[PDB]
Amino acid sequence: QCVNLTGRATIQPSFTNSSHRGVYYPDTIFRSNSLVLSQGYFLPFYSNISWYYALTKTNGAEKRVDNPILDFKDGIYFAATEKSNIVRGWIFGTTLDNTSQSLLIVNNATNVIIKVCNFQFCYDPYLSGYFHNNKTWSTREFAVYSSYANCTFEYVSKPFMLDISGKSGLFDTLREFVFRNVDGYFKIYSKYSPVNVNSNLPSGFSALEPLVELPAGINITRFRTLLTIHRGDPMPNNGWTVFSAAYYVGYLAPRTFMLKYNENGTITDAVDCSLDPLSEAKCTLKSFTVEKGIYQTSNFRVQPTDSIVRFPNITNLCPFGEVFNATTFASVYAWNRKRISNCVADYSVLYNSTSFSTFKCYGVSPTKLNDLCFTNVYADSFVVRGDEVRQIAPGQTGKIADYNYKLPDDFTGCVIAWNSNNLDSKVGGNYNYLYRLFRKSNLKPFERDISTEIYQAGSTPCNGVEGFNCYFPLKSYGFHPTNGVGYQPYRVVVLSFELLNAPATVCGPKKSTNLIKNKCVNFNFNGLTGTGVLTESNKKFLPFQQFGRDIADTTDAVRDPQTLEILDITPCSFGGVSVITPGTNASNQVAVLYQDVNCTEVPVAIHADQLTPTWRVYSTGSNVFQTRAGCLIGAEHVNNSYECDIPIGAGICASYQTQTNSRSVASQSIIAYTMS
Amino acid sequence: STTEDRAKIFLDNFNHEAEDLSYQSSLASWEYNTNISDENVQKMDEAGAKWSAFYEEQSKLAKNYPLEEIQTVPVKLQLQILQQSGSPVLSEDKSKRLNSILNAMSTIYSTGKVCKPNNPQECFLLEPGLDNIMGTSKDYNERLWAWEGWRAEVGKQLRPLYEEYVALKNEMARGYHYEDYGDYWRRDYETEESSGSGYSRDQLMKDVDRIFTEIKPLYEHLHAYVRTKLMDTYPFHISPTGCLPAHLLGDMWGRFWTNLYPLTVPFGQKPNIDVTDAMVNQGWDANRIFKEAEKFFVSVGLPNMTEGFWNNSMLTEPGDGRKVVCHPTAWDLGKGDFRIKMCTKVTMEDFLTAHHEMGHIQYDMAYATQPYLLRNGANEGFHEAVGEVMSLSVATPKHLKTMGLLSPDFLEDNETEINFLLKQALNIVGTLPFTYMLEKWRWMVFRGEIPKEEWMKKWWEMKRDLVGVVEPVPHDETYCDPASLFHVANDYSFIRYYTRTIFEFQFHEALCRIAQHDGPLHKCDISNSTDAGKKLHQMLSVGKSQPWTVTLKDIVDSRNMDVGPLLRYFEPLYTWLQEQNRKSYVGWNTDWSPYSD
Ligand SMILES: *[C@@H]1O[C@H](CO)[C@@H](O[C@@H]2O[C@H](CO)[C@@H](O)[C@H](O)[C@H]2NC(C)=O)[C@H](O)[C@H]1NC(C)=O
Ligand SMILES: *[C@@H]1O[C@H](CO)[C@@H](O[C@@H]2O[C@H](CO)[C@@H](O)[C@H](O)[C@H]2NC(C)=O)[C@H](O)[C@H]1NC(C)=O
Ligand SMILES: *[C@@H]1O[C@H](CO)[C@@H](O)[C@H](O)[C@H]1NC(C)=O
Ligand SMILES: *[C@@H]1O[C@H](CO)[C@@H](O)[C@H](O)[C@H]1NC(C)=O
Ligand SMILES: *[C@@H]1O[C@H](CO)[C@@H](O)[C@H](O)[C@H]1NC(C)=O
Ligand SMILES: *[C@@H]1O[C@H](CO)[C@@H](O)[C@H](O)[C@H]1NC(C)=O
Ligand SMILES: *[C@@H]1O[C@H](CO)[C@@H](O)[C@H](O)[C@H]1NC(C)=O
Repeated sequence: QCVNLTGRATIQPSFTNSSHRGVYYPDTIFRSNSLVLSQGYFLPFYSNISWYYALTKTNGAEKRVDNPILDFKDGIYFAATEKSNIVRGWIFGTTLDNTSQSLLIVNNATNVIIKVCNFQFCYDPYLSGYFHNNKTWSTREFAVYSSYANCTFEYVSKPFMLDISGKSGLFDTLREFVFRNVDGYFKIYSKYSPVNVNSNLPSGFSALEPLVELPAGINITRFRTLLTIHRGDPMPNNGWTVFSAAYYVGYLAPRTFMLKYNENGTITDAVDCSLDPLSEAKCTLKSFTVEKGIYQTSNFRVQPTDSIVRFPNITNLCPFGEVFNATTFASVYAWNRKRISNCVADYSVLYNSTSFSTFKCYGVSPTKLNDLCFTNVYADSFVVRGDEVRQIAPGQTGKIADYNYKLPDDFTGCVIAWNSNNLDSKVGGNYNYLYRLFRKSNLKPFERDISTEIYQAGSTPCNGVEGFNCYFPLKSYGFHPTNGVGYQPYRVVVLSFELLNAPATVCGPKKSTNLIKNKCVNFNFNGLTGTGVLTESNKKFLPFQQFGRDIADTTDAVRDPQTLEILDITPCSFGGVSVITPGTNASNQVAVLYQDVNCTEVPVAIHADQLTPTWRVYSTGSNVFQTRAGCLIGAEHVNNSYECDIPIGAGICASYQTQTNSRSVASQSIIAYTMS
Repeated sequence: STTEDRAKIFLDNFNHEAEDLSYQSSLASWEYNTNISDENVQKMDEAGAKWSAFYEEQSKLAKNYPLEEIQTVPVKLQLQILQQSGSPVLSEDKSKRLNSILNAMSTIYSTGKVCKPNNPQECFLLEPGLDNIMGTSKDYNERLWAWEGWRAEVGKQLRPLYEEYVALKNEMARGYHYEDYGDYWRRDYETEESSGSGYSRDQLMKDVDRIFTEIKPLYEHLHAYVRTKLMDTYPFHISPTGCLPAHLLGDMWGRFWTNLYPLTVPFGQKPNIDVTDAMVNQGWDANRIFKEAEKFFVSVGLPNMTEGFWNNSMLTEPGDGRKVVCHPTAWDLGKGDFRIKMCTKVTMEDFLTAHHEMGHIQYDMAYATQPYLLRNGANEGFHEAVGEVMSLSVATPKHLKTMGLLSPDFLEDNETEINFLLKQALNIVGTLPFTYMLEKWRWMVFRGEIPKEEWMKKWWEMKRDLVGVVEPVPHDETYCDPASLFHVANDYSFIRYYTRTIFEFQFHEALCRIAQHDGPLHKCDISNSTDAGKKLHQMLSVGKSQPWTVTLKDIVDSRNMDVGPLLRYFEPLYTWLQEQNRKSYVGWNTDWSPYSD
């Protein structure tokens, strides 16, 4: 119903700099001010943000009233913000159809309501404002503006204050914001405040505070913009015309920031890790200050796009239900070995049970044993006392460790114990459980000893009797319901876990997400966390085993348990990096080493071809330097050198040299002059 | 390996089966000792004969283990417990006669009723029907009647039985490589030359005597004080410089001086220690008394009560007819459970017995990590001493005021502190020469230097020489005047209480020094004293495993016992007494007797 009449423009994007703008605060409530890496959907710094200028200096004035196709993927930075209440309101349908669900966004103060509903409409909606006596010029206009019905998601509240009247200067506005809708969390995090420039995206410090979370969570893969052309009087020609505006569209990528969280989530120096070698150096420093010297960065030049996990499709219920509610009443000499076989267990859910006494682990913490899952597992359920529960720890030796069930000095597992009062206690004495307090030597770990021999104490050939020097090792506990807590009947299950190259058998409960084809992702697989591009390359791999090694435990190869297909991990970026001369001082430019592989393979093998323009003018398409340790892009060769003395600059002479004396246009650089 | 490892693994085996079956042995002992029935008779039969049989055969097969070959001194001292407590040298007939003697003693002493000739049917038992008769009951002609009737009612059936019992116990100790029954009672205070400098039982007699020599003046001043305060209440029945009548003490057979305190407080017209009506109106029952005890014990830094200590171990009558022979009794059952019983009232002395056996339990859990044959007191004295130190520290009126027991308007002047020290002086020092003379009389009897025809004329002469008490009728020799007490009927060792009071003020000197609380040990409450409490906790935890002389050297930096803690506990009371008995004369005279006068 809307036709592309006069006024429309072509795509004509302005791929300008995103600057140091647009950082939101996850975890709005105050934290322990850790300056740790924050990984997820986040906005690239200084990326090619598409600025379109919808100005009205002339009649046309290159009016960006167009409705261009714009992809959402994993988030948007939107700074289409101005105090003059122009182009307010936007439509964010997933495909912009009747099938798609449109998540409107209100940036005006007259009605703060966010509803999805259906919102089926044509190519171009519109809004206008003619005249009103309260400096609002009737911003609400008689139009269609699509429709709302049977709304799946709704947010109604008081129309609180956002903006009013008009901007005093050209873009006297710093009210930028970022959206991405995921898992019942929606970010409308904004920075409503006026800051005036001439005409540019300002390089002010990205410190936009959290605003609200919404439980909508509907997936968005594409979106669209929305315009407001004034009917009454934008100009005295009384035509349909958007007032002077200059609006911004950027996208969020999987990447990492450095956030202080000092005072309720505030920050001092926001640093996007995949910006430049200085930024990744800062991310590796775990602080907000660059050092001065040779420096190795973390492997986050390109971040994992997705966190792929590939567990075997087991969906089995483990016998742990009859392990903690077990009728199997063993003893420490007759300790069980109940193999759980191939199953999926509710790991650390028994840890949530408040009726249990001691869940010490010694090697794999209760948190990391839900997602790292295990090739082999045994139960080891039997009965001990309280001092014996203290004894059953692997580093402790005694009559229940040395002369009974012994644990190895590493054990890579966990042990649980709890009280079996009124479960293993008989009023006349529950002697049915036993122990072996006598043995010829200490028991090796996981050595069963049912042998009820005469124990041959001294040199007495007993042969079935307990003489003066002959003693029966198989001796009972002697529980009572009145017995004390140190001698109380305790049921212990020594949940022995071990991970080998064998395929995983019992794993933690989670959904195995569908594998990606070719992208640098956070591979988990059978709990094997790490970073790299998933590839279908086939190598000499044994079919049964899954854990690869490659070189120095690079573990390139890992098996998909569903289709039994090898899936190699080739890291998206490699180590062996070195910031030759960082930028703590006025040497603003920066370059880090990449690989002994030549830098011509950086966009294609190290995969920097789809990065920010900073990685273009700094790392893919700029000056190339090479050393014995590898190659880097960002610094340039020179024939002048000196004795290499200071540890700055790897091997070929480079340090914090100055260049302002020759010319003050660019100040210092990273030209490899001399290790000062 | 050598035989030391064989002895170690044997003691490991013996300890574990000892806990395993002695737990239900002590449990059945507790079950009989809390409910009287007809099948608990067979419960005693099994919990006796069975445990005795396995303990005796495990010690009997230990005889081949050489003691001197053992290098490990806890294992060594385990062998001196186990091997020296070997097979009884009496025959089966003689030993079963001895056990029947013990049963006859307990039964006929626990059934004693002094009954008036006009109405012999209506009369009271000893506890709790006759303890009041020697107390608040004035007009002492019926006190004389009850005294003489009780002495006759024990004498006419227990004089020759005790006389023959002495010969059997002396024969039992003679085969145990000990000279007499007193020596087997004193074997608990035995050390080695490497650590405890030997400390034979000859050192025990000389130490007991040198303790008694300089507690005699304090007791003499106290006895003169009590004589002067029984002058006005009791006309002409007490000599000004003589002894005091035996039938006119606080309780039966002159054991405690507790109920003489209302009759002997100087200026108790002001509000004082007594809180019994406030115990009634505050709702503080026996159980709340015990929660007060565990607040005191978590304040001092000792472990609190266990869940078994909640649910089992009923103190008083449970309302279900469970008849109990209630006496203040703790129970180290072994393993993990510990129990308490007595007819728990709300009075002061029973409140201190509650803390006393509660400290017994704290002692028992503190060396609960020890072997079972080591799971006893560090001697016969420490085991009662720790609980009595707890009972004495909790009794201080400053402590009573701090945790809300005592009235807010109570005064901490010198005179009321002297009144409290006087109550403690009765409850302790009126028993010191009594227990000294009784245990020394036992030692003389078991040594046998006095024949049976002169036991009584000896008994009443150090009753006038060591404890300074005269009696109305010496009962010739046909009665059994020293045999009507509880610990002598059931034949408990009675140096336990004497050395309890000896080590009591030594441990209280430690718990006033390391705890650093002010006041010359009078208001020196040990609550909220973690460092001194934990130092006491290692002093408990070493237990019997290291000899108690070394334990004393650890706690008070003195390897031997001494009287001087009595001086630092009682010196304002003592100095008060010299300014109190200045009218009378300190000491006693054996010449004046109610039968002689
Ligand atoms: C096993 O016994 C426990 C109680 O001992 C049962 O109780 C809980 O059940 C919930 C599920 O409704 C579990 O999440 C808890 O872990 C269980 N335990 C506790 C301590 O809360 C449980 O239902 C029993 N299971 C079976 C299969 O009989
Ligand atoms: C009295 O003591 C006995 C111990 O001998 C307790 O044990 C029960 O005694 C009754 C006698 O009427 C027997 O019928 C039961 O079989 C005994 N129970 C056992 C052996 O487990 C008895 O509980 C005590 N009385 C009360 C009221 O508790
Ligand atoms: C219980 O489980 C939750 C996961 O839902 C976990 O966050 C929590 O830490 C567990 N409880 C304890 C005490 O660890
Ligand atoms: C003993 O003290 C511990 C520590 O305060 C407490 O957890 C326990 O419940 C207490 N036991 C009692 C009061 O029986
Ligand atoms: C101890 O617990 C048992 C069962 O839990 C109960 O029957 C008994 O009354 C308890 N004893 C107490 C609370 O003294
Ligand atoms: C000290 O002990 C008393 C008991 O007498 C108790 O009430 C109090 O809470 C303890 N602590 C302090 C700080 O007074
Ligand atoms: C002891 O108490 C009395 C009051 O009964 C007092 O006069 C006297 O001074 C006190 N003694 C000392 C040493 O203060």
